[PDB]
Amino acid sequence: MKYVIGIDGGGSKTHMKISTLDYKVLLEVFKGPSNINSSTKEEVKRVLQELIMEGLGKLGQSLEECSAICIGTAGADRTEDKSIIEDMIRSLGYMGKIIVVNDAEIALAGGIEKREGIIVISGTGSICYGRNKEGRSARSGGWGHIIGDEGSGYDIGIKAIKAALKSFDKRGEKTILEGDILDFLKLKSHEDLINYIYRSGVTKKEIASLTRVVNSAYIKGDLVSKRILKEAARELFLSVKAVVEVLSMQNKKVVLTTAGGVINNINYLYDEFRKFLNLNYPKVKIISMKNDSAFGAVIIARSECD
Ligand SMILES: CC(=O)N[C@@H]1[C@@H](O[C@H](C)C(=O)O)[C@H](O)[C@@H](CO)O[C@H]1O
Repeated sequence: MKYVIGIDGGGSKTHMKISTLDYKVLLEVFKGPSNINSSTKEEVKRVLQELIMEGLGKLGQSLEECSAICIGTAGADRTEDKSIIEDMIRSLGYMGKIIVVNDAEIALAGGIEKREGIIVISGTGSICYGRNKEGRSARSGGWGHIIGDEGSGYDIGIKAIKAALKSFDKRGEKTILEGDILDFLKLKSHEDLINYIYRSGVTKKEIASLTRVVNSAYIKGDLVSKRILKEAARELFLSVKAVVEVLSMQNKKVVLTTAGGVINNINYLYDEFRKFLNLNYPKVKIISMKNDSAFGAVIIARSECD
């Protein structure tokens, strides 16, 4: 009757799996993404509570037989932030073990099924996290949508808008993004981007969705869009180079995987990223994720149980 909960607090959705102790996933639940750096504490708490309560309703059991909860979330990697998320879950009256980690850590667990390896996330945000054979971890990037997230979908979306505006106002190279962005957002004029960006409650996910427009334009031969994708791939490579160097893995066999809708969806960006790794770190073996991040959280939670 015992079970564990794994929660992926990702940049695109919050995703929960409830699993037996023999790794049979009984059910899953999806809610909107919720990050303490882009939502209020009260709003993040409400998302997490609704997520868990919905799953418990489908399960037909309370938290009493839940042996462990692992949440890997964007936005809460610092010691005080982990306490903030832990308190949100304790607010449900949960009495068991709570493991708070970052979203890269659960992507590593789910993707590689081991403690050692490197993960790059590029979805709404971006980060690189790794752990070497010595068990030491490092991260680069991951500084959020204002002071970081280079090479993320949010960054690509902002850069697409800026390129469209420079095309329109004559500061930059002509690009079909000029009109394609307006068409995607159903806006008549570039002036309408002001109300859209500053006065409509636009979300990070909505901005990141413009990556689709950049990919479509690249496939139509647009040179500015190709450059945006190439530069994003380079930023993601730099995040790997930093972690590899910090962890002393420049000359060592390492397994690397990738998570998020930017790095995993765009053929050209993925290929450029892989080309950088294959040339500079040929002993890095690149694989696809064996399981999703929510299952990685299940692994972390269940592994702490007898
Ligand atoms: C400040 C912030 O929100 N950074 C988040 C990252 O969170 C890290 C763990 C952190 O909080 O330091 C997250 O890994 C990446 C990928 O999803 O997206 C960034 O936007």
